Amino acid sequence: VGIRFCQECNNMLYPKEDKENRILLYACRNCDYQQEADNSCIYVNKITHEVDELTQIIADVSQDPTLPRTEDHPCQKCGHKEAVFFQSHSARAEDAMRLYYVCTAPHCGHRWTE
Amino acid sequence: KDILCRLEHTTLRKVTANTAIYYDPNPQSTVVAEDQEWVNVYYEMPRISPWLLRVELDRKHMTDRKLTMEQIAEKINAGFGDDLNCIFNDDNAEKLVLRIRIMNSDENKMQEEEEVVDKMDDDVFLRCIESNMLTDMTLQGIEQISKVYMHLPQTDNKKKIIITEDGEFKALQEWILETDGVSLMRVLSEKDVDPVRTTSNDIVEIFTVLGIEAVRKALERELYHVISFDGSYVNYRHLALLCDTMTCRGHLMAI
Amino acid sequence: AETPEGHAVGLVKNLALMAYISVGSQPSPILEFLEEWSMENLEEISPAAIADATKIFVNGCWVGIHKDPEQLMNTLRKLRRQMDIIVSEVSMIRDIREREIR
Amino acid sequence: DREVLRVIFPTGDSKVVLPCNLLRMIWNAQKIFHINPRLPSDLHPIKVVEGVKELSKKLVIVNGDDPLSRQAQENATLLFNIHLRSTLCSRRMAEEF
Amino acid sequence: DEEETYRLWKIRKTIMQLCHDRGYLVTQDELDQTLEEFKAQFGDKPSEGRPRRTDLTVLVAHNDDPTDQMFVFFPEEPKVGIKTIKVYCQRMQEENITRALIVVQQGMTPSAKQSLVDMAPKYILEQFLQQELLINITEHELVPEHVVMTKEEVTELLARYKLRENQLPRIQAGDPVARYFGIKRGQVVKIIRPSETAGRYITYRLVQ
Amino acid sequence: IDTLEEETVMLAMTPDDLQEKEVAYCSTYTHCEIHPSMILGVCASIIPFPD
Amino acid sequence: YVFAKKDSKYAYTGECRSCLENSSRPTSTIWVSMLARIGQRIVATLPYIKQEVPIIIVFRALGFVSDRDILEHIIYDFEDPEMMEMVKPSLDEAFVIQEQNVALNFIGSRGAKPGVTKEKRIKYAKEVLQKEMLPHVGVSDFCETKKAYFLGYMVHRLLLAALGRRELDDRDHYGNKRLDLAGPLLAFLFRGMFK
Amino acid sequence: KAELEAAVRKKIEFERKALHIVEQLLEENITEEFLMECGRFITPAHYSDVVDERSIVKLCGYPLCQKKLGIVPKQKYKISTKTNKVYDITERKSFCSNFCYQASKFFEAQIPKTPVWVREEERHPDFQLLKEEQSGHSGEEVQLCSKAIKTSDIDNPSHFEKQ
Amino acid sequence: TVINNWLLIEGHTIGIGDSIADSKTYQDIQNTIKKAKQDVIEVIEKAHNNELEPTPGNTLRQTFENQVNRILNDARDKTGSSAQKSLSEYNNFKSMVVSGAKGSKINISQVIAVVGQQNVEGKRIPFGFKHRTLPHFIKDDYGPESRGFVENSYLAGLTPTEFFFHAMGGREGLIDTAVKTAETGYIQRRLIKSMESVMVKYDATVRNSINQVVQLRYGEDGLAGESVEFQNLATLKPSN
Ligand SMILES: [Zn+2]
Ligand SMILES: [Zn+2]
Ligand SMILES: [Zn+2]
Repeated sequence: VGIRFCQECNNMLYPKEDKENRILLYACRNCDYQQEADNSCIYVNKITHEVDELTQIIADVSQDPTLPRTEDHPCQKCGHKEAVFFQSHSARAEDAMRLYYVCTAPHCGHRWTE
Repeated sequence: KDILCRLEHTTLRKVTANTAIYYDPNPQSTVVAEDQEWVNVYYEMPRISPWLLRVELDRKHMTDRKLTMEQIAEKINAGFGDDLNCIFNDDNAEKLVLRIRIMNSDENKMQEEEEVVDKMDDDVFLRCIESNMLTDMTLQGIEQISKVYMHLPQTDNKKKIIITEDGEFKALQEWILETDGVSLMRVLSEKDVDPVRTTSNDIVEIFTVLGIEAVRKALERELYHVISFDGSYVNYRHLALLCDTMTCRGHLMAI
Repeated sequence: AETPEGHAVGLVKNLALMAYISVGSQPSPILEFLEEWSMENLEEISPAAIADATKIFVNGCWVGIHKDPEQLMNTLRKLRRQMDIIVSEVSMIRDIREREIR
Repeated sequence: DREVLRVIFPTGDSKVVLPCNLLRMIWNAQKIFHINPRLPSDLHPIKVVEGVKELSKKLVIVNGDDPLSRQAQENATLLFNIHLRSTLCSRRMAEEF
Repeated sequence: DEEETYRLWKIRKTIMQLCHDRGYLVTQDELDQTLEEFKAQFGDKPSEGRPRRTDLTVLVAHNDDPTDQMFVFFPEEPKVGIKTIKVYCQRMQEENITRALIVVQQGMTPSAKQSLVDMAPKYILEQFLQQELLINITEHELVPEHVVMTKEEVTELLARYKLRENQLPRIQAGDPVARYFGIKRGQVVKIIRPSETAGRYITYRLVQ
Repeated sequence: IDTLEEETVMLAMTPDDLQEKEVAYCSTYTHCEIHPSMILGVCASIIPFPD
Repeated sequence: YVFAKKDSKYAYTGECRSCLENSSRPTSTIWVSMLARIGQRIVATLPYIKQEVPIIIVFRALGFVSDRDILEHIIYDFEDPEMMEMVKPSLDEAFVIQEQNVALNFIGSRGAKPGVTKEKRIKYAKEVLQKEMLPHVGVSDFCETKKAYFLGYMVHRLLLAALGRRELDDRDHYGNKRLDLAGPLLAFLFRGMFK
Repeated sequence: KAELEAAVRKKIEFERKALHIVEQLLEENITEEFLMECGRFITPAHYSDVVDERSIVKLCGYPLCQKKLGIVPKQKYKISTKTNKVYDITERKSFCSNFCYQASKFFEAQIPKTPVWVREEERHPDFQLLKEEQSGHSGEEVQLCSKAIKTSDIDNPSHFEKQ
Repeated sequence: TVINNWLLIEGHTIGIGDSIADSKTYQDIQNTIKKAKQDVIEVIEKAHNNELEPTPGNTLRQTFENQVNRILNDARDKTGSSAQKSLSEYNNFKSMVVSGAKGSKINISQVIAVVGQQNVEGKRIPFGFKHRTLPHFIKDDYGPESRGFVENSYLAGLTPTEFFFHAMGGREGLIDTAVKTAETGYIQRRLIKSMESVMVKYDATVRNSINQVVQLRYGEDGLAGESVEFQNLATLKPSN
């Protein structure tokens, strides 16, 4: 799923097969560097792609004046009464109209959907 | 809805939840822990490629289209044969998947310059196959009909107007489909599609399927619809004359 | 409201009454202030720090990164509201979600 | 003729476009001749039948004496004649008009 | 499988109606037989079965004179070429008949169809795909009634309207309903359609 | 304020109404309109009662 | 500005009309598109170059030979596995070229004047990347780690659009417009006449 | 005269091409030079008609081959692992052996592309192509020289030394 | 002429007070609008808590959009009707509309009741700033005020944002007008030059310039189009 980088030329490690032991290697094509993989996976296509948006939203948005605040949704982490809700607005999950909250107390920035 | 799913194009990409090209050399080992059991069901007694394209298909999307993986394997070896093995579980088990492996080229076809032509590695090859066979297997449908809307009509122009044995007109309400994309000749030749109705709003397709008089009548119907949409009224004389000028030469004449 | 009608409807427009089209300026005072206010250039940084810091563009050209963009926007506004270094017609947008200060 | 109409208009929309408002000429006549609708009429039903029969022969769109000309005539005035015979009925012209 | 029996049966039903329209003596019971009688008579099992493409091949005689007959040939081959159309012609040479009708599955190569027409005067042959016979188009809602005017009737027409054939509307000789009726250039189709202004209308079209 | 700095601001139309405590709509206003009729040009400032 | 090309061959296209401080030479638009549909490779439509150029070729022509040293300018958080697999298909179209000068040759081979000498084509591509690619970033002999950062920004922002993580740009928004009054118009008219 | 002789010339050309297809259909009585003088007439589409016609009759679409095509596979794609390519068997199904396919494809590749009306216009490049095609199919007759017999479903867009 | 002169005796005018409705109708329209507000508010709360289930076929966003447009168009039409039902007989707007002479009853609805929802390309006012329609609204506001619902009549006057959304949505009218006039002139000229030589000949056939039969009888019944008229058939409706 990720990119492995060589350790000599720092180019990208492409997967190849180890016949004599039949084990998946990652080998660089500018060196003879090889690395016995730990994944045994080469490529993953997520078509439905259930995504967490609680991970894209950065807590800095609690500094937005144009964002609606709330009181009847206290942060579970710190118990701060206020929050700052908004929607996804992302071409993938733009279909639903789910609200995410970002605790507005400084130093907390705890995101949560309900 | 059964005829609906028989008409609408269902490729493999619309069914797939996710894919994954594992490296799995000995299927009895089965790097994927979940498959391991039913895989030996095919390996109790049946070479193979180590690269394994594992497709997890969505379940609700195959309940809808009334698709079973049996038919997906059939579609696949219909295009590739047993050049490309497919394995599948039994459907009463959860998260039905499909394990595909490019079988091999058995012992012949020697002496060629394969390493010379810088052949793609087997993983890249299986991925190109996964795009070649994901874009379209066309498990169902007419490959020109993108979307299909089933619904009950309310305007009497699309209701089955019969004459009761009493002698009076009665409007029977019943389901009609509205596709998107025309394959008239293929559509109206299948079971439980009314061939004596089932028009189209494409007069070139009507001209090629049903002829010049049918395109005259349908062209008049479409003009009448476009014009009578906003409650307007044009006499039939004028529509008839326009549609007689447009089609009196044997073919469709734009003006 | 004010537009012609016919073939140029909506193509010819008119300013509102208090709308002012800015005349231009020089970014050099702002660039010096930014350097002096703990903004790291695009040479004295490691692209590992560029990740959770705030880009800082000035006239399109990406000029640096800053690790406290809240305090920086307060400072730049407080300066434009006195006409110290930043003239009054200088725009200072902060994309909070995009992490940029243009 | 009713069974013919059920073929021409299979949807059942009876509003057609024909070249003579017959329900208005019948009204012009009821007014021009001061027809008292409270009195026994003196119009013989056979006279209605025979009169519309000979009227339908003066409404000539395709002048005949020719099998295909006679067929084109019968088609050209097939709907107006159905109308004319169902409004200048003998039952209607004796209990309605 | 039962699906191919359905398609064979539907095509045979369309061909029975197509021969009935062209004026061939088709018995009424053979004109409307449901799938069950088709199975019982032919086999209901197309693959590995008696109801093969061949052995469902109809020879119907015209109504004016039973000398003028017509075959409808279902070739077993998916595609059809010059060799099989020539064996079909030399078969039509016996029992002295001249109309044939080849119901192909994938069609014919342009050279093969060109060789089909060069047998113009003695063996009028003509090709029909399966896909076109799975429905009778003359039973659609949009398709009016077409009758084929004998030569005496078209002569009487033109002498009554003082017309020349090049003054009539035109229908192409490869029109679907012109292919259905086996109409060739110079013939006149008579389209009867019901009109909402007059009640009925008879237009004529010249096959160009 | 210019047209893209105007997307980070939270305008009020009138002080007399918008920044008065009530059932809260927004309470983080950052700017205020001088007069909302300054949105009109020279030839539309002649029209009386254009609303 | 990242827009979505309706059809063509690009799913997304991110342009940047660049102009120097004092508009000595006119604006020079550079595009960075992502082909529709290995995978969706990224190409860079440079000025004074007739063909598209793989983006990693343009990053190697600037002197960032390696492959981590090209994604550090494009992907600022390496623990984003979803954005990296979008650049994987493009670190392959430029797999053959692993050095700066063969990349500069690859670029100069597409110019307006395809010279005969490898050295002359290299120098042509060198000055086209040094003066006509993103001039607002700088025109100098060391404005290359700033053009790399800015072109990595354009690529990263094209990826954010393709991942559906940022709205495509509105062409009618007025933050995206500038009005040329009698000052800019007449200064543009006076450059030519003093020239 | 101008278009009247045009009609009669290209109609005699039609029936001549018809019996050309018929000679092609023959199981033998086709010599290599017979094939030369017939391919003198045949156009691309016409040779495609040849191969389809004989493929229908379970006879190899190539003139020189007389092997019967007893069984034909139903699959549309044949993926090879010797080299890594998916091959489109949609014409190879028309032949009995691989070298026959390559021979025929090479033959119509070296067919005259100018239309038959202006083909016998110049017999100079025509017979040039005739001895050309004889040499080519002879090389095809001795040996195949490449096991790539089913076109190529190309899906490889990466560049090699296009620098 | 005789009507112009009787109108010298009688006179017709239009003024304020024709545009004003009694306090009963004002309360009716205010309550209709307030109900529509709180109904869109509860629909929005459904969407924000996921109790909204997409109607079969389109989306969840399009489900919400159709539901809201439905509520708001019902509000506008109910206000328009509840206003026109209060127009006195002494009112001159009623005089205008019931004889169909001038204006539509929707015009008078907007003058008296509510201007209603403004649409740009069929949808509510687009989110033209970043996630808001104007810099006066909070990000992600789907309420009716935010997306273009003008809830004032032209007698009460539009607030500054309603004024702008109305200008936005009424420029679409000005552009549609121009594009429609252009397309229409084109279609008219194409028709007119297509069928301009077709004419009934002296043997009743309709023929074109090449003297080719288009119709064997005009309108396939032979009658001129102005002398015909709508009539029922009377043997096409009853039972046996
Ligand atoms: Zn390496
Ligand atoms: Zn908190
Ligand atoms: Zn062979």
